[PDB]
Amino acid sequence: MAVTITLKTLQQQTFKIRMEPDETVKVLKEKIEAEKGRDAFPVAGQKLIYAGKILSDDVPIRDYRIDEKNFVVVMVTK
Repeated sequence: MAVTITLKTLQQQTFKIRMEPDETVKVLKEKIEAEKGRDAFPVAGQKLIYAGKILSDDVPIRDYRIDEKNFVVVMVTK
């Protein structure tokens, strides 16, 4: 009974990834990266931004309260 995250790159792209607030975000990286690719959002540099703060693959999605109603920004170094 997972939720539905919502991500958004640099405003150009906006999507969502079921996932769950429990996972360490890394799993999300795998999904989002599966949507775009290792060129668009490689799990490596797949950084996310919730409430102006940053979140890595090792941090919990719950730590950033990344709920469906909200969306985080998937920024990746480039």
